[PDB]
Amino acid sequence: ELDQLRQEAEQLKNQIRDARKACADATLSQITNNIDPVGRIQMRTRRTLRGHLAKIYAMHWGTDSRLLVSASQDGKLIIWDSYTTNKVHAIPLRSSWVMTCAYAPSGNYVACGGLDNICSIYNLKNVRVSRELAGHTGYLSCCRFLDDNQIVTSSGDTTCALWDIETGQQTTTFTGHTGDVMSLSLAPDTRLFVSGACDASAKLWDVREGMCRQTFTGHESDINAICFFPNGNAFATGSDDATCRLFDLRADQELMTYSHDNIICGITSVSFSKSGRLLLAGYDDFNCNVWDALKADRAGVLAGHDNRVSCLGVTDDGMAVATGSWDSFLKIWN
Amino acid sequence: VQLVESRLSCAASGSAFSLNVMGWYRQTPGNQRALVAEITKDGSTNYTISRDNAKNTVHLQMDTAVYYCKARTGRIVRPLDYWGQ
Amino acid sequence: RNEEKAQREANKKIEKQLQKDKQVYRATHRLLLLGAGESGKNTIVTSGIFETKFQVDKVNFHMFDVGAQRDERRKWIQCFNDVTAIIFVVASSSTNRLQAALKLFDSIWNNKWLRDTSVILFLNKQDLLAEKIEDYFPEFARYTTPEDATPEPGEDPRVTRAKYFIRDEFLRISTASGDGRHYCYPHFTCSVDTENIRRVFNDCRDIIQRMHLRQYELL
Amino acid sequence: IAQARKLVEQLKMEANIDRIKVSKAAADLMAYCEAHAKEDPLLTPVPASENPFR
Amino acid sequence: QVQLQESGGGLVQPGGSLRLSCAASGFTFSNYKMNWVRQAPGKGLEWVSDISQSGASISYTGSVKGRFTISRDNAKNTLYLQMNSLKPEDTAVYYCARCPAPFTRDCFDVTSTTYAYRGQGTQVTV
Amino acid sequence: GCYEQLFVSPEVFVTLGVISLLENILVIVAIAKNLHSPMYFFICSLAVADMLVSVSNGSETIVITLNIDNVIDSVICSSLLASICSLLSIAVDRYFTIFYALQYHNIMTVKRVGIIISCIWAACTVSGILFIIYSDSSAVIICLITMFFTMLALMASLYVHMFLMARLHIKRINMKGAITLTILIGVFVVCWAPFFLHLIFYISCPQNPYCVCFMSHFNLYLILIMCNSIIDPLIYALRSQELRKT
Repeated sequence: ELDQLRQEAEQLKNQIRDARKACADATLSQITNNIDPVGRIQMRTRRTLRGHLAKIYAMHWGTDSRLLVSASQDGKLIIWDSYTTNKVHAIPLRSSWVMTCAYAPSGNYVACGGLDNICSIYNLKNVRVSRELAGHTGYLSCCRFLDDNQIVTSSGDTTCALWDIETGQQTTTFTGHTGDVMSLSLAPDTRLFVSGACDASAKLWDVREGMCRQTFTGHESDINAICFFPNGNAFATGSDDATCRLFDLRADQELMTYSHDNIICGITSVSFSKSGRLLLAGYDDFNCNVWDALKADRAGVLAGHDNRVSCLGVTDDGMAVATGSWDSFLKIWN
Repeated sequence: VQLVESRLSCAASGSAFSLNVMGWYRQTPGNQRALVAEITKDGSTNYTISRDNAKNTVHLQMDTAVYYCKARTGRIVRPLDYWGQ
Repeated sequence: RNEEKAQREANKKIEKQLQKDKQVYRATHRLLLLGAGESGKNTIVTSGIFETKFQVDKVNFHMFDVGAQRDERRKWIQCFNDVTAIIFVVASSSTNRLQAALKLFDSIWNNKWLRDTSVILFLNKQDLLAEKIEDYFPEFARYTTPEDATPEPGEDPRVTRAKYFIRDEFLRISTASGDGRHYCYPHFTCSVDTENIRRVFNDCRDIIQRMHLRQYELL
Repeated sequence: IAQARKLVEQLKMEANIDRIKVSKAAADLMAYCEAHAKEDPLLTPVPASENPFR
Repeated sequence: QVQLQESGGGLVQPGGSLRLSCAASGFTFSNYKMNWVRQAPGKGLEWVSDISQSGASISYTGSVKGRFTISRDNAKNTLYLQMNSLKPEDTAVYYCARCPAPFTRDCFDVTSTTYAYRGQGTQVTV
Repeated sequence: GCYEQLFVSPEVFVTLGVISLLENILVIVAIAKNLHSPMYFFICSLAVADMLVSVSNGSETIVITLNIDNVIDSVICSSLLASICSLLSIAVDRYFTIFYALQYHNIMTVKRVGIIISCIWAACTVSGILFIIYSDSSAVIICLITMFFTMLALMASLYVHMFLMARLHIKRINMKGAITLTILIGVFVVCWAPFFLHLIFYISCPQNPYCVCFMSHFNLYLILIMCNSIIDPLIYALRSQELRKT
């Protein structure tokens, strides 16, 4: 029974691999031979936010490229104004351990979460707790907003849940990973979202139907972070194999792998630019690298952080790049 | 601040503001180990020594005709004493 | 204009609040309790991670117990990077829990992010099965007591050699590597002993003394 | 167990998806990137009077 | 993805020998550490042996040292686990696992929550 | 007396002071840019003291190149007392941090740091003013010399106790600590002892032809003091990686 059923899975995987390898006449890095190089890109540090006692773990930009929210490991959620480097808000947290945050698109709500496996939604317009969502039996890793009545969260029990805020119930649950989900990034249509797990795998999920469609496995270690190409037909994944990769949706294969001989450190976060030509990857060697998105050649290096880079963000307008390390110093690059 | 010399007189010629104690230390076996004649700004005398105002001058009306001239600054932050011939 | 002044006032108030909370944060020492085997000896005088706060000699102490979490721990263990002490409780009864505990300690001892954090080792569950280890380990028939001060509370048979052999294996894993800036603190504790709040106190004090001596380039 | 039974179902579901050649997808991505070459304030330098951060 | 196929083992009597070949595909076999894991029926998984990145810091548990030997060959990227002088208490299922990350000594390859870096393994009965 | 003197040109007594002053200003700015800890704050005081010595001799080496000179004497005496007291304060802070390792963050806040710094500086200034205003010799000089010697003994004792504790910690788990203790104590002694020894000879053995040879090079004994003003910012401030580039 079990022995014969594994044969069906093996045959299906063989057929899938044969189909994938059949339609690979052009593998890029051969088509891309007439484009001019990016050149030299150097960014100077403009601002250095210093208001956190412990290591920052995440950050998320607002909808107007100005307001920012930063979550520390000392039970602090600081809402900042980037241009004038002032702290508009500083919310304490019941659970000092925080591993994710999100700024609501409508600009009235905030989301926080950590090892306490509970998602705290805070109002902003005195500051109180709008709601507490007690769901998964694991630990949250990344929470993203859809509207003021829904939220999508990823936990450590191989689960991704869609929540309705008013009733506080799991409207839909997503399973299919054999390891904890590290991070998710919504597509710019609020219809699909990709999620990477700790088994060298990424999957694409549909919010409405609730059924998984496609999986991608090309890495060799955990997929720490995953970001979506602005077009919506590709996404980038960062792993612990000292590599980053680009994956296509319609092609359903692996397009390009960015790696270097000297780099032997992991990748923490990856954020795309508005144009789609640069991929900014934070490394564990305390420095960030800007990679060409079509030539697979190193474009730039940003240094200045003493400890490892924990989180990275790029605004909608594409004006500033925000890096947050474990030295509790946010840095803005332009 | 070398002290020139010539019933004896000595005029303090040097970049000095106000010398505290100026007197004579004449003796045979090196130095005097005992002030034979000295004066001060306050006027106290230890043994006729002439000193008008400060004026960085010494006149004594009063062995051989060989003596020593003394000068010391009471400013505690820079203790330093000079000598003569 | 006038709208900028209100922002300045709000920033000043929030800065004052953060200044007030800085002293409170820096005046407390956090601990990470961890281990398999009788981790229910919590003395106080569903959810994800439990917290316990207590004061010994008017010094605050925080303790975190990892509750409803998955078996795999390679991801959330990195959170406890600046914790003053990691309490590791290892059962000393004998499948083959001792080997798995030793391997887990080895893994947490040669990690990049936990290379600076110090480990306080508890060996609870005093042996009575091994009174009347064995052939599970090979290096037991040619090991003698390492001239250590036997406690001698009234009796001390070969159980002393057994305990010191377990400690010797732990140390041979410990002291044979490690770049620096951390040490292992062995201890012999019973189930309760109503004194375990003092060993942690002394070990934290020693850790801070060593760190400050290393900072002044004296050691 | 029945855990392996569910895995085969998803393999069958995802083994019947129409796919396009890699050249077309690469060409579409290249065209989109080139159509926004001089349109983003990172690769193209920003004059000091336009970047709000100064 | 990463594939680890175990070939070897079967019905044997005490004092027999069985080589367990661990064919590894889908990564670079010359950096990650390798380990063997045993599972008795109705019991938790247990650790057996270990080989370093280069292949010089061999390690065994007490019950297997002096009877079992492991070696790594990069050219054919396979593990061996040469077994000798078997005892009737070794009947179990064997898995061949690797550590999650390269160029590091940290390893957490014993969990029973469907760890994705170990194969189906083979049954060894004695 | 042994000759007259050995006076060097004022060309040496200018550049060293300005260099020390600019170094102290630079390190004060570097500390104040961020570093809200008591220890670094204490170094701040020391920094000021060092640069004051430059001014304390600056005007002293300027007016000689020509109560119009008592104010500068008060300035330099206050500078010396402040520098020695700052060295004692930083040593005491290190000792308290090492030995009372748990209550240090509960008994020493920023308010007490400010109170202690203000009291120490006010006491140093008033003590220097009193010393230079209504004393000529053998009245307050004894107090100053005894104060310096007692402070040196206290600093050395604290450092040796810290070294002994370090050796005891090493015994429970050698040369670098001995080297650091040796360099600190030796540099302090070499930089400061000759001036106070000359002060003692200035009162005890005025003529005493053995002592006369000692006073023939007073300016020389002063230049070592200048060295201290350029050694303290390099030994303490330039040994913590956080302060190096902030």
